[PDB]
Amino acid sequence: KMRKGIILAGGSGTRLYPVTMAVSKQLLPIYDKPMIYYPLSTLMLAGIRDILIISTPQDTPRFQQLLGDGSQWGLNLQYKVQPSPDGLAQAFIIGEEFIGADDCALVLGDNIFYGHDLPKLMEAAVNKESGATVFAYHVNDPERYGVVEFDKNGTAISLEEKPLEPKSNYAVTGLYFYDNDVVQMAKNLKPSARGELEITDINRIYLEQGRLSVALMGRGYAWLDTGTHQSLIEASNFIATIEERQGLKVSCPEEIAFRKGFIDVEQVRKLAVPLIKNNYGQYLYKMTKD
Amino acid sequence: KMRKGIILAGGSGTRLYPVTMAVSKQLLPIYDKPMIYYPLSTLMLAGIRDILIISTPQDTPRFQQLLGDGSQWGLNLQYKVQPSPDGLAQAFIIGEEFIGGDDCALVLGDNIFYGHDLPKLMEAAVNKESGATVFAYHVNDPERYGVVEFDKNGTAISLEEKPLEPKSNYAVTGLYFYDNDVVQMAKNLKPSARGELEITDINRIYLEQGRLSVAMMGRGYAWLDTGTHQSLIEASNFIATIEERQGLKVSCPEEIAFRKGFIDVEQVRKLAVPLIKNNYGQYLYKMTKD
Amino acid sequence: MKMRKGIILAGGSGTRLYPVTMAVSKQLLPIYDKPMIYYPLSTLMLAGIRDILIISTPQDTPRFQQLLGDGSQWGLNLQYKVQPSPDGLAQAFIIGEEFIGGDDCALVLGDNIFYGHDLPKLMEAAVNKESGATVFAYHVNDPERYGVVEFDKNGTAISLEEKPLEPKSNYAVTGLYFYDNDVVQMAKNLKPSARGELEITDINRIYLEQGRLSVALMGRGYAWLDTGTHQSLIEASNFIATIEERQGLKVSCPEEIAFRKGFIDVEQVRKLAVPLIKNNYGQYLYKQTKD
Amino acid sequence: KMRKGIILAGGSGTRLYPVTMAVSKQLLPIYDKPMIYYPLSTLMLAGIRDILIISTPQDTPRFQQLLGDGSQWGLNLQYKVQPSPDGLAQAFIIGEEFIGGDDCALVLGDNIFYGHDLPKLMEAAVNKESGATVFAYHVNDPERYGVVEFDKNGTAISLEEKPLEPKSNYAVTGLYFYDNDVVLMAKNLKPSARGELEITDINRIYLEQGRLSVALMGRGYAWLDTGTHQSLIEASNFIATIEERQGLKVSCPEEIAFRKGFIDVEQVRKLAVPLIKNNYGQYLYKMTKD
Ligand SMILES: Cc1cn([C@H]2C[C@H](O)[C@@H](COP(=O)(O)O)O2)c(=O)[nH]c1=O
Ligand SMILES: Cc1cn([C@H]2C[C@H](O)[C@@H](COP(=O)(O)O)O2)c(=O)[nH]c1=O
Ligand SMILES: Cc1cn([C@H]2C[C@H](O)[C@@H](COP(=O)(O)O)O2)c(=O)[nH]c1=O
Ligand SMILES: Cc1cn([C@H]2C[C@H](O)[C@@H](COP(=O)(O)O)O2)c(=O)[nH]c1=O
Ligand SMILES: Cc1cn([C@H]2C[C@H](O)[C@@H](COP(=O)(O)O)O2)c(=O)[nH]c1=O
Ligand SMILES: Cc1cn([C@H]2C[C@H](O)[C@@H](COP(=O)(O)O)O2)c(=O)[nH]c1=O
Ligand SMILES: Cc1cn([C@H]2C[C@H](O)[C@@H](COP(=O)(O)O)O2)c(=O)[nH]c1=O
Ligand SMILES: Cc1cn([C@H]2C[C@H](O)[C@@H](COP(=O)(O)O)O2)c(=O)[nH]c1=O
Repeated sequence: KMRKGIILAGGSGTRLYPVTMAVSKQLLPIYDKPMIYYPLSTLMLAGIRDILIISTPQDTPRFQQLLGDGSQWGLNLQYKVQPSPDGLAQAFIIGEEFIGADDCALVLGDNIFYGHDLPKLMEAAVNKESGATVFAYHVNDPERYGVVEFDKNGTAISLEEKPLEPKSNYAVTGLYFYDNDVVQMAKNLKPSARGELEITDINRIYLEQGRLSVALMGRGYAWLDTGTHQSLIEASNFIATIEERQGLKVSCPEEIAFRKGFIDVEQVRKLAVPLIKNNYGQYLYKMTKD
Repeated sequence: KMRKGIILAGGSGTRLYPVTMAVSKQLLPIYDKPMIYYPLSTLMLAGIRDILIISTPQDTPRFQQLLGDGSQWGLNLQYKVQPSPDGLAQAFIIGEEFIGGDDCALVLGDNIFYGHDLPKLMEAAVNKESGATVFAYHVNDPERYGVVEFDKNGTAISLEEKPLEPKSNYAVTGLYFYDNDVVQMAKNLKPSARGELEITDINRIYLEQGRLSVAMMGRGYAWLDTGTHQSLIEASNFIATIEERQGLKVSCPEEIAFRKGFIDVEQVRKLAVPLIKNNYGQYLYKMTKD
Repeated sequence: MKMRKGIILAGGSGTRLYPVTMAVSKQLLPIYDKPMIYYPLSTLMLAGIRDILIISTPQDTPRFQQLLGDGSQWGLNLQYKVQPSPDGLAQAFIIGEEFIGGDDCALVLGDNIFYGHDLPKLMEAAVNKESGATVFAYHVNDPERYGVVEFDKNGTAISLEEKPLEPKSNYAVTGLYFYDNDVVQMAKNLKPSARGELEITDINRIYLEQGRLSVALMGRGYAWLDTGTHQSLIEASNFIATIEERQGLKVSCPEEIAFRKGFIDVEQVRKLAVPLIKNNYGQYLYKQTKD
Repeated sequence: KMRKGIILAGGSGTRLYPVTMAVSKQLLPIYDKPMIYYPLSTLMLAGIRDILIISTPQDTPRFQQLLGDGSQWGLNLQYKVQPSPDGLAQAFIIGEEFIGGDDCALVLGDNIFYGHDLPKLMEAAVNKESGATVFAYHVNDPERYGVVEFDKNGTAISLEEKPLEPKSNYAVTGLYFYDNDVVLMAKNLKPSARGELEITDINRIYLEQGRLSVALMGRGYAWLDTGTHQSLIEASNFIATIEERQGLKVSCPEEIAFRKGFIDVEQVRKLAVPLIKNNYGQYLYKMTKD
C-alpha cells in the first residue's frame, strides 16, 4: 500500500440543502453505490492503496464506519477531520503527517471519472519524478472552475480560479498529482478573495516554475457533473445505463481490488455473501468462478 | 385534539446495499429533499399534525437532527427506536403510549404519493369512526405487495401478502388509517410467514370483521417505487420533471404548513432567512411574497 | 342543440428541433411508446369528442393520415386539412370553417400532453358550456413563453397577454381550448400581430372582454409535459415510461380509451390486436379483452 | 481513393409498433439528431467517405430525401433497397456492384458507438490489408447477438449466432470491416437455422482461415442499445448528458467532416444557414469562429 492519495470529502453542503442536512454529499448514492466509491476507485486504478479520507467532524466517523481500515479490500485507509471547509488546498495541511515525504495524489470526493484507458491516462502523472500533473476537460461552463489558458500552440500559460471572463473552455478536474513540495506550498497559502485556500494557487506555483504537466482528458471521457440535484440524477442515470447494458459494474472497489490482486478469491467470496441478496453480491461472487 | 400519525422509517435496507450500508433509505434524496419529506407531507395534507417517527438506533438521532421537534413547522414530532426490523405492525406496539385511546394513521417512510386531489382522496379515511382504510393501486408486479381481491361487484373479499398467484393486480399502498383497535390487534400478532409482524395480518383482521375500506387510488395518481436503485432514479427524475416545469415543489413541508395555516408568513420568513443563501430558502422566501 | 367538434393543430415550422424534425414531424416523435399526437388525440376522446379534424403542414399532413386513417378502427371520424404556413394558432378556425359548421369546437395543440386524476371531470364544465369559451391556466416557471393570464385579488381572470416581457403572473394558458360557434367569425376578423401571426390569445381576450371567458385552474396535481426542447422531449418520454412501467397500464392508449368509453366493443379490439399479437402493444390490446 | 462502407438500416421495426408505423426507426431521434447520424459518424470517423445506405422499399427513399448525395458533407452517398430482411450478409450481395474490387465496412443503422480513442480502434481495422475485423463487447444479454467463445489464453476460438446457451458474455457489435473477399463469401451462404444469410457465418469463415481479428472493445466504451422503446430513451439521455456537460456534440456529421478536412469553413457556414435558428446551426457556426 506504498503509494499515497487523499480523498477530500467534506464541504459545506450548503448548495444541496436540505439533502445534505443529515448526510454528507459524499455518502449519497450515485445509482448503486455511495459517491465516494467512485474517486476511491480512481485512486485504486492509479495503483494507489494508502489513502487518507478527509471529511467533516460530523461525517468522518460515518466514512470510517462504512469502510474501516480498508484491509478487507487490501487497502490501508485512515481518516482525519477538516474542522471547516477552508479550501481544497487545506487537504495538504491536514494530510501533512499522512504525506510524510512522499508524493501524493488528491482526488475530490465528488469527482466521477469514467472512460476507456483511464489508468493509462493517469500513468505518466503517477510516474513523474518531480513537479505536478493536472487534467483539463472541455465543459460548457468554465466559470465554475479553475480555467487553464492555452498558447497558440497547445501550451498552458495561465490558470484562473472561477474567472468572470474565462479564457478557454477547459476546466481543471478534481484529480491532482503532486511531488513532495506541495505540503510546503499549501502551508504558505493565504486565503483568496473567496475566503478559500485555493488548489488553483498551488497549481500556478508549479506552473510558474515550469513544473506543471497539464494532460488533456478528451471528449471521449466522462467527467460527471455532481454540483446540482439535477446533475446528480444525470450522473446516476449515466452509470445505470452503462452497468445495465454491459452487465458490469463501474467503480466497484471490490472488483477492482480483485482484478488488481489486492485481494483473493476467498476474500471476495466473504465480501460478496452479505451483499448477495441483490445484484452487487451476486456479481462479485460470480467474478470469482476462476 | 391533534390527530395522530406514525412514520415507520427504519428497516435494514438489505435490498439497497451497499447504498444503505451508508445511509438510511429514508434519508436518500428524491431529487431535491430527503425521502422522509414526502410521507411527512402526506400526513400533513391529511391534517395530521402530531407525528411519531420510528427508526433504528443508529438512524433515529439523524431523523431527529433533520426534523427536530416539528414546532418550527407547526407540528409536534416525537421519536422512538425500533431495536429490530421485526415488522410494520410493531409500529403500533412501539407507539402504544403515543397513541393512547386515539385513532392513528401509519405511513411507511418510503411512500411517495403525488397527484390531483390527494386530500380529498384521504378525507373519508381520516374521518372514519370505526374500522380501517387502505388504498389499492394497480401495479404490474402485484406479487411483491399485499394484494387486494375484489368480487364482480367491487367488494374487498381477500387480502394476501406476496401471494404466489396474485388474485388481482391491485397492491395495498404504504398509507393506512386505523381506529383504536389496531393497538390490541398488534399485540396479538404472530410471526406468520417471514420473521416480521405484518400489516397484512392487521388488515386481514379488519376485512374479516367487515370493517376494512379499500379506497381505489386511480391511475392519474403516482405512487413512486423506491424498491430498487433503478426505481429510485425514476422517483427522483419524476419529481424533478414536475418541479422544473411548474417552478413549484412537491411535498415541501414548509410550504404545506403555510398553505394550511399551521404557521404564518413571519414564521416562513424566519425559516428562510438563514437559508436564502441556497435555492431552497429562496423558494421559501418567495412563498411569502407569490 | 349543437355538438362539439374537435381540432388538433399539429403544424408548425419545427425549426427549434432541426434536424430531428427534418426527418420526422414533431408530432410523430415518440413519447416513450407511441407517437406524440396520440396524447392530445386521447385528450379529445376523453372529453367525449369523436369527430376530429387534424391540421398539419403540406408535407406532414399525409404522414398523419398514414398513421391514423379515418379513425373508424377506434370508432372515431378523422378528417384532414392543410395549413400552408404556420401563420397562427387562430388560423385553425379559418381552416376548419367548413368542418365546424354551426357547432361548438375544441382545439388541442398537437404537442400538448396532459396527465392526471379526474382529467375528464376537469374538462366537464367546459364541455357542457353552452355559450362563451373555456381555457385552462397552469402555473409554470417560464410564463414568458406562453399566453399569460392575470388574476385579481379575488382570483378572477382580468387580462391575457401573449409572450409578454414582464409577465403579470406565472399562470400559462394551456394548449387546449373550448369555444362556442362564435370563434370562426372572430378568427376571420383578426388582423395579424406585429410579429405577423393570427393570435389565439387575441381571440381569448375578445371573449374575455365580453365576459364570456371561463378560465379554469389546472392544479399542480396535474402534469402538463413540456415538448419545446429535445431535453424536455426526453423528460416527457421518461415521465410516461415511469408511470407505465410501475402500473402495467398505458397512458393515453386510443384503443383502450375507445374500448372503455364504449366507442368500440370487445370484438373490434380483438380484431385490432390479432395482427399485432407479436408486439408488446398488441399484447396489451389483447389482454384488455380478457379480464 | 475514397474508402467504402455500408449502412444497413432496414428491418421491419415491428417490435416498436406503433412508433414505427409511420416513421423509419433509423430516422427516430437520439437526443438532438436522427439515429442514422450515429453510425454515419462512425464510418466518417474511420476515414470512410463513399457510403451505400440500405433499407426497405418504403424507407429507403426517406433516407435519400434527408441526406441526398451527401456531397454537402464532403461524402458520396448512394442507395439500394433490401426487399426483405433475410440477413445481415445480404448487405454484401445487394452491394456487390457498389463494392467492386475494394475493401468495405459495414455498420448497422441502429448502432451507436462512443468513447475515448475510438477512431484509433477503428483505424487499425481500416489499416488491415487482408482479412476482417469485428469487435467484441461485454453485455448483459449476449443471446441477442453473435457470441464469441474464447481460450484460456483469451484467444477467440468460436462464434455462434443468438445461442440459446451463450458461451460468453461477449457479443459481436454491429460494426465490421472486410477485405474484398466478403462478397464471394456472402454469395455462397445458405440460410441458417434461423431464417437467414448470417454475417456470423462469414465471420466464422474468416476466423477459421486464421484471418479474423476479434478486437476487444473495453468496458470504457459505450455501445448503446436501441432495441426497445426504453433503450432509445436511455440512449437519448446518455447522449444529452454528455453534450450538455461538455458543450460539445456527439456524432455531429457536419462537425466530423469539418474537423477531418472533408469540407472547409465556407461549406460549414453554408450548412449552418438552414439550421441557424437553433442551437444546432449555432454550434456549427461557432466552430468556424473559435
Ligand atoms: C472547499 C472544500 C470542498 N470540499 C469538498 C466538497 C466536494 O467534494 C469538493 C468540492 O467542493 P465544492 O464542491 O467546491 O464545495 O471538495 C471539502 O471537502 N473541503 C473544502 O474546504
Ligand atoms: C473529433 C470528434 C470526435 N467525436 C467522438 C468520436 C469518439 O467517440 C470520441 C473520441 O474522443 P477522444 O478524443 O477522447 O478519443 O469523440 C465526435 O463525436 N465528434 C468529433 O468532431
Ligand atoms: C419491515 C420494516 C420496514 N421499515 C420501513 C422500511 C421499508 O422501506 C418499509 C417497508 O418494509 P418492507 O421492506 O418489509 O416492506 O418500512 C421499518 O422502519 N421497520 C420495519 O420493521
Ligand atoms: C380510462 C383512461 C384514462 N386515462 C388517463 C386520463 C387521465 O390522465 C388519467 C385519469 O386517471 P384517474 O382514473 O385517476 O382519474 O388517466 C388513460 O390514459 N387511459 C385510460 O384508459
Ligand atoms: C403559429 C403556429 C403554431 N403551430 C403549432 C406549432 C407548435 O407546436 C405550436 C405552438 O406554436 P407557437 O407555440 O405559437 O410556435 O403550434 C401551428 O401548428 N400552426 C401555427 O400557425
Ligand atoms: C396544498 C398543497 C398540495 N401539495 C401537493 C399534494 C398533491 O399531490 C398536489 C396536487 O394539487 P391539486 O390537488 O392542487 O392539483 O400538490 C403541495 O405539494 N403543497 C401544497 O401546499
Ligand atoms: C436480418 C436483418 C436485420 N436488419 C437490421 C434490423 C436491425 O436494426 C439490425 C439487427 O437485427 P437482428 O438482431 O435481427 O440481426 O439489422 C436489416 O436491416 N436487414 C436484415 O436483413
Ligand atoms: C478494471 C476496472 C476498470 N474500470 C473502469 C475504469 C475506466 O473508467 C474504464 C477503463 O476501461 P477500458 O478497459 O476500456 O480501458 O473502466 C472499472 O470501473 N472497474 C474495473 O474493475
